[PDB]
Amino acid sequence: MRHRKSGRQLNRNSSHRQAMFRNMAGSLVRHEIIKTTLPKAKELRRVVEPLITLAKTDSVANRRLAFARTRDNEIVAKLFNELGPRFASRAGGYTRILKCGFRAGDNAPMAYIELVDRS
Amino acid sequence: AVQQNKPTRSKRGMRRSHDALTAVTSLSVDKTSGEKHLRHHITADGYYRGRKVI
Amino acid sequence: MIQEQTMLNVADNSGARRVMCIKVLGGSHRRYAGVGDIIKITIKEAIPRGKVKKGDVLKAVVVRTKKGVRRPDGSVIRFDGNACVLLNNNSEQPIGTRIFGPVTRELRSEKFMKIISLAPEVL
RNA sequence: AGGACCGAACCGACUAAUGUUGAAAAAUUAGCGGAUGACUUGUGGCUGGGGGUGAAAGGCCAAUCAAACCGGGAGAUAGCU
RNA sequence: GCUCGCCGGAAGACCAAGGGUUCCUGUCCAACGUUAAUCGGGGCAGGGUGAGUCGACCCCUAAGGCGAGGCCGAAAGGCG
RNA sequence: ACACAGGUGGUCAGGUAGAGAAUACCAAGGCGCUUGAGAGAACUCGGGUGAAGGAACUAGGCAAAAUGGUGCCGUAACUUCGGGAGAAGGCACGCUGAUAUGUAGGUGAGGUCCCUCGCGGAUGGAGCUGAAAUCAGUCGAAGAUACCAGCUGGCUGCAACU
RNA sequence: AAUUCCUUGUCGGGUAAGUUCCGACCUGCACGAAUGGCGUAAUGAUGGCCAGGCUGUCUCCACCCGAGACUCAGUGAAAU
RNA sequence: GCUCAACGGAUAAAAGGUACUCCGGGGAUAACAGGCUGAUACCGCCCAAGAGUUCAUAUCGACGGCGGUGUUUGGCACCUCGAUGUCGGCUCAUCACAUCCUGGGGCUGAAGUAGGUCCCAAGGGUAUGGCUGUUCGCCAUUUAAAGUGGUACGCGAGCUGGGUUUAGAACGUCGUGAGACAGUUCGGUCCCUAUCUGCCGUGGGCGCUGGAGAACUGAGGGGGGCUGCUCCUAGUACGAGAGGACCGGAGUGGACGCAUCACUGGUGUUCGGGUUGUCAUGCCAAUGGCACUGCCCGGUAGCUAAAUGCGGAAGAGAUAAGUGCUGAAAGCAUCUAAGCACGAAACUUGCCCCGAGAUGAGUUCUCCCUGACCCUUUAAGGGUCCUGAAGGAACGUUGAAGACGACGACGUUGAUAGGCCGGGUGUGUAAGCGCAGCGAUGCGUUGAGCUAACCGGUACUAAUGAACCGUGAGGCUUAACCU
Ligand SMILES: [Mg+2]
Ligand SMILES: [Mg+2]
Ligand SMILES: [Mg+2]
Ligand SMILES: [Mg+2]
Ligand SMILES: [Mg+2]
Ligand SMILES: [Mg+2]
Ligand SMILES: [Mg+2]
Ligand SMILES: [Mg+2]
Ligand SMILES: [Mg+2]
Ligand SMILES: [Mg+2]
Ligand SMILES: [Mg+2]
Ligand SMILES: [Mg+2]
Ligand SMILES: [Mg+2]
Ligand SMILES: [Mg+2]
Ligand SMILES: [Mg+2]
Ligand SMILES: [Mg+2]
Ligand SMILES: [Mg+2]
Ligand SMILES: [Mg+2]
Ligand SMILES: [Mg+2]
Ligand SMILES: [Mg+2]
Ligand SMILES: [Mg+2]
Ligand SMILES: [Mg+2]
Ligand SMILES: [Mg+2]
Ligand SMILES: [Mg+2]
Ligand SMILES: [Mg+2]
Ligand SMILES: [Mg+2]
Ligand SMILES: [Mg+2]
Ligand SMILES: [Mg+2]
Ligand SMILES: [Mg+2]
Ligand SMILES: [Mg+2]
Ligand SMILES: [Mg+2]
Ligand SMILES: [Mg+2]
Ligand SMILES: [Mg+2]
Ligand SMILES: [Mg+2]
Ligand SMILES: [Mg+2]
Ligand SMILES: [Mg+2]
Ligand SMILES: [Mg+2]
Ligand SMILES: [Mg+2]
Ligand SMILES: [Mg+2]
Ligand SMILES: [Mg+2]
Ligand SMILES: [Mg+2]
Ligand SMILES: [Mg+2]
Ligand SMILES: [Mg+2]
Ligand SMILES: [Mg+2]
Ligand SMILES: [Mg+2]
Ligand SMILES: [Mg+2]
Ligand SMILES: [Mg+2]
Ligand SMILES: [Mg+2]
Ligand SMILES: [Mg+2]
Ligand SMILES: [Mg+2]
Ligand SMILES: [Mg+2]
Ligand SMILES: [Mg+2]
Ligand SMILES: [Mg+2]
Ligand SMILES: [Mg+2]
Ligand SMILES: [Mg+2]
Ligand SMILES: [Mg+2]
Ligand SMILES: [Mg+2]
Ligand SMILES: [Mg+2]
Ligand SMILES: [Mg+2]
Ligand SMILES: [Mg+2]
Ligand SMILES: [Mg+2]
Ligand SMILES: [Mg+2]
Ligand SMILES: [Mg+2]
Ligand SMILES: [Mg+2]
Ligand SMILES: [Mg+2]
Ligand SMILES: [Mg+2]
Ligand SMILES: [Mg+2]
Ligand SMILES: [Mg+2]
Ligand SMILES: [Mg+2]
Ligand SMILES: [Mg+2]
Ligand SMILES: [Mg+2]
Ligand SMILES: [Mg+2]
Ligand SMILES: [Mg+2]
Ligand SMILES: [Mg+2]
Ligand SMILES: [Mg+2]
Ligand SMILES: [Mg+2]
Ligand SMILES: [Mg+2]
Ligand SMILES: [Mg+2]
Ligand SMILES: [Mg+2]
Ligand SMILES: [Mg+2]
Ligand SMILES: [Mg+2]
Ligand SMILES: [Mg+2]
Ligand SMILES: [Mg+2]
Ligand SMILES: [Mg+2]
Ligand SMILES: [Mg+2]
Ligand SMILES: [Mg+2]
Ligand SMILES: [Mg+2]
Ligand SMILES: [Mg+2]
Ligand SMILES: [Mg+2]
Ligand SMILES: [Mg+2]
Ligand SMILES: [Mg+2]
Ligand SMILES: [Mg+2]
Ligand SMILES: [Mg+2]
Ligand SMILES: [Mg+2]
Ligand SMILES: [Mg+2]
Ligand SMILES: [Mg+2]
Ligand SMILES: [Mg+2]
Ligand SMILES: [Mg+2]
Ligand SMILES: [Mg+2]
Ligand SMILES: [Mg+2]
Ligand SMILES: [Mg+2]
Ligand SMILES: [Mg+2]
Ligand SMILES: [Mg+2]
Ligand SMILES: [Mg+2]
Ligand SMILES: [Mg+2]
Ligand SMILES: [Mg+2]
Ligand SMILES: [Mg+2]
Ligand SMILES: [Mg+2]
Ligand SMILES: [Mg+2]
Ligand SMILES: [Mg+2]
Repeated sequence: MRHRKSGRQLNRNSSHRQAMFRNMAGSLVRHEIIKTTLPKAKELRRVVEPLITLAKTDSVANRRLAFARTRDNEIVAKLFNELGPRFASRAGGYTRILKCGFRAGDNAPMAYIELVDRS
Repeated sequence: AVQQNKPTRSKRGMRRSHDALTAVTSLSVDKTSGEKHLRHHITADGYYRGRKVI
Repeated sequence: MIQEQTMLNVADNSGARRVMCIKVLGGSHRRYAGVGDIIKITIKEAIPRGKVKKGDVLKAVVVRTKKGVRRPDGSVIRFDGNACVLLNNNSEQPIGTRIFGPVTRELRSEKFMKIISLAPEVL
């Protein structure tokens, strides 16, 4: 049984459940808000925000560690230049979920995931 | 896994009794744009508790 | 934790060096025997000449288990070979006269005070 | 040199699990046998229902076999439901 | 559009078989499509198949079919 | 009869390993297979791991696990002299440096000689390519590391075998 | 013995134990010489038996990752 | 003239095989299982020649007699042929008692020990292997015991198909043959989503007559009960010796169950590392992808058992067989007719669990509503307005609760999850730099770096102001204190 566990299976295997969250975390830091379903955006939370808590403290080795996390030369430079210092005071929580109803062809309960900073 | 009689409309309704879909109990209202959006959900406009997101 | 069909090494000088358990004794539907028990064994491979030949049927006692013994303090003692000491169906005390290897402390009692004198390391 | 050996194409189909109103009215996945020979294969032509063909199981001859398929005698006959 | 994945002696690139507009260009979503459907190999309409040298006929045959006369069967016909 | 995990003859053949059209990842090229989003029960299909024992399971080692390549030493009764035989069992294997700043070998340009002559014949060795072995030295728990890749032996019944 | 009913015939190895197996006896119900006798190197997706290696076959089943089965959305059968 | 002799006489004339088979029928008619007798089978009784040193009765019982059970072998052909799958294993049982163990008593040809044999007792428990297709059987080996039976010789809409059973093949034997033979080896497709009754779980509506939040009393029900051995008494009694207890006490183990994970371990494709082959991130380094997590080594929390804690009780009541006390019938003996006492794992309790849908619908301390009216339903009736509180449902964060429901915690007064800092724990000196060297590589910063759920913390993010449902003194009769 599932007692005291963690994680979510999300009806995909585990060569899929890192290769999807790479693209989702490669789009969220790019556009700062996206529209995706609610279990895929309640648990994209702790995949994107420790990637920013790591990027708070700039080094040389973290430019390889987050390169391992993301594999995008654009996103490592933007994550360490812009989105690093802009949240350099909070104790985490760089995300916010906003429910946006349902979806057309499948009744998929969507959500809007965002950073706190757009204004 | 084969039936032996044809049952009736009475038993069909007696099974179909518990299909009682209820609607939304009540909606809820904004405070800067004023529509009846769902409870804990954004508007079609893009409002949630004062903010205009997009 | 010795059940049926368990192939044991022989600790002592009594000619056998590979035996096979056939029963465990002392209670119905019994599955497991550790130290201090009296299993019943055949004898599968003796030396050229010894006190007991091939095909004898005689009792024994398990003295060294790979599952290990468990102390009061939770500490375990484990070995690296399932091995036993031969015995006698009418005396319950051994055939050979020299015991190789170490045996465990949890075997000493006045049914078995003769394998704690010969053993070079009462562990 | 081989009616030789281990082995992919190619041909065949030994065992077990799936499935037996399934993806298929006989297959799929992990294993198997032969694999320069009495082999395998594309094209065309030949044989014909008491007859054809058979490295022989009454096998196979248009998803049909101890006598095929279609039309006719025929609305065959039935002490049996 | 750009991240990820799968085949790469195939599920890549072509022809003889067989099918016969399924090909491209506009337009439509009622049935068809195992769902939604603006998309289509679907409905409608319009265009699209250029040979002295490449494939068929063509000169010549192999198995085998027909076969003037001819021989033999009741007619059908059977061989040649 | 289905926009069917079925079947159907020919032509072309890239890289890095590799004996090779096997195999593992790929480029040229193509597709994600026309329903989905969730929760993480019994049970079932397809699979990876397992303490002690190791066929006690059962009609039966059925299934599963294991072996598995190249080189060298070695190899029994029996026999139709071929076989048995890859009998059985063992030993070394990664990278680095030297022998040799890339050797034995393969290929082969200039240079020169006659010339029965042309698309020459020889001496000639530049340059390219490149095994295999021995000796030191080094990392891991493990050097055929992944994928492919024989379980072995002992007496019989039947049938020569393919 | 692939043929043997009385039968698990009788003895010996193999096993702690062996209605099957291998070796002898012959009292063969009812083998037997080209519907063939006995024998035999190699070979068989062949019948029967023991041994080493190996392990969820099992004593005794525990956990793990995936495609279903349970919930919500669209299409929507069949035996009786 | 016709042994038409099958003698009312079908022809002047006639034999077999089908497991390669096909059709119409048939429960008129076989096998499987029922139902009916109960001949055989089994188990209790009656007479009692004898056996047993004496002696029918401790234990056996001749020649004979009568029933029970339905249990084998059988008899009848009723249900069943427009089909109820058959033996044995595997998995789950439940009852019967003619009781294998264990519990209590009487007899003995019973000194003790161990037994013989009937009588009461069915709560509980009941072998792992070798061999054949096998229940059995034989054999090896334990235990207190390896019970006997029905349930379609339980159970194929639950599972093997080896046995007998289809098509092929052969040997013996039979027939000239086609082919047969409880004779034999060899290979031989076991289909199905549960409509209903049933059973284990989880739930919504309504009633419990004012409505809601909880805690409970328990008539009934349901799991539970086992046993070994060693030690004390005591080497006592008994016994010539040899042997060797009753009755009570103390300890430790197996089978079966209940939990939990701290210790020992198992898994731990979400956490570290090594490693091959290949392509890319321009490249060297550095990291990632794919080949069962590519192959492995380790491993947190959780889930788990082989890991360790607990249980089976003791007591009370009336009881079955049996021993009694007092004592007439029958002046005497008499457990019995009056009465009185004992008596075992069976019985009711005692241990524990779901337990007021117990309609015989409960008990029980609490918190909320103390407005106006008109209409014919003349009062338990319909409607307009301020009233909408107790409390629950719905929505969001979710959990050592979970199929979906349901149960539980939190909802800006607040830690309910995800985040974050400090720690822990797991792996094992990260990259980068300088030295050494031909280079693989080591050494220093360095037990450094990364870290899943894990224990104590932080309002940065997410849990919205409300709205929605539930109403306004509770019906009637009869009894009792009181103004
Ligand atoms: Mg949690
Ligand atoms: Mg019926
Ligand atoms: Mg074939
Ligand atoms: Mg076959
Ligand atoms: Mg295959
Ligand atoms: Mg071959
Ligand atoms: Mg060959
Ligand atoms: Mg015909
Ligand atoms: Mg056919
Ligand atoms: Mg005919
Ligand atoms: Mg006619
Ligand atoms: Mg007719
Ligand atoms: Mg007629
Ligand atoms: Mg690929
Ligand atoms: Mg290939
Ligand atoms: Mg068209
Ligand atoms: Mg078009
Ligand atoms: Mg449509
Ligand atoms: Mg549409
Ligand atoms: Mg088109
Ligand atoms: Mg079209
Ligand atoms: Mg032209
Ligand atoms: Mg031409
Ligand atoms: Mg011709
Ligand atoms: Mg002609
Ligand atoms: Mg003519
Ligand atoms: Mg398709
Ligand atoms: Mg599809
Ligand atoms: Mg799905
Ligand atoms: Mg699961
Ligand atoms: Mg495994
Ligand atoms: Mg294991
Ligand atoms: Mg291990
Ligand atoms: Mg066995
Ligand atoms: Mg196998
Ligand atoms: Mg395997
Ligand atoms: Mg053969
Ligand atoms: Mg034989
Ligand atoms: Mg015979
Ligand atoms: Mg016989
Ligand atoms: Mg024997
Ligand atoms: Mg013999
Ligand atoms: Mg013969
Ligand atoms: Mg002859
Ligand atoms: Mg062959
Ligand atoms: Mg055996
Ligand atoms: Mg599927
Ligand atoms: Mg479904
Ligand atoms: Mg549905
Ligand atoms: Mg007559
Ligand atoms: Mg007559
Ligand atoms: Mg007559
Ligand atoms: Mg006549
Ligand atoms: Mg036959
Ligand atoms: Mg035949
Ligand atoms: Mg019929
Ligand atoms: Mg009928
Ligand atoms: Mg009848
Ligand atoms: Mg019968
Ligand atoms: Mg009958
Ligand atoms: Mg009967
Ligand atoms: Mg009767
Ligand atoms: Mg009686
Ligand atoms: Mg007497
Ligand atoms: Mg008697
Ligand atoms: Mg009946
Ligand atoms: Mg019927
Ligand atoms: Mg029948
Ligand atoms: Mg009785
Ligand atoms: Mg007695
Ligand atoms: Mg009982
Ligand atoms: Mg019982
Ligand atoms: Mg009781
Ligand atoms: Mg067994
Ligand atoms: Mg056997
Ligand atoms: Mg038995
Ligand atoms: Mg019966
Ligand atoms: Mg019966
Ligand atoms: Mg029975
Ligand atoms: Mg039965
Ligand atoms: Mg059944
Ligand atoms: Mg059965
Ligand atoms: Mg069979
Ligand atoms: Mg249903
Ligand atoms: Mg149901
Ligand atoms: Mg309820
Ligand atoms: Mg009770
Ligand atoms: Mg633990
Ligand atoms: Mg802990
Ligand atoms: Mg692991
Ligand atoms: Mg790589
Ligand atoms: Mg590199
Ligand atoms: Mg890739
Ligand atoms: Mg992968
Ligand atoms: Mg560990
Ligand atoms: Mg753990
Ligand atoms: Mg009493
Ligand atoms: Mg008296
Ligand atoms: Mg008296
Ligand atoms: Mg008791
Ligand atoms: Mg009691
Ligand atoms: Mg707090
Ligand atoms: Mg937090
Ligand atoms: Mg921390
Ligand atoms: Mg550490
Ligand atoms: Mg690292
Ligand atoms: Mg370093
Ligand atoms: Mg140091
Ligand atoms: Mg560290
Ligand atoms: Mg906490």
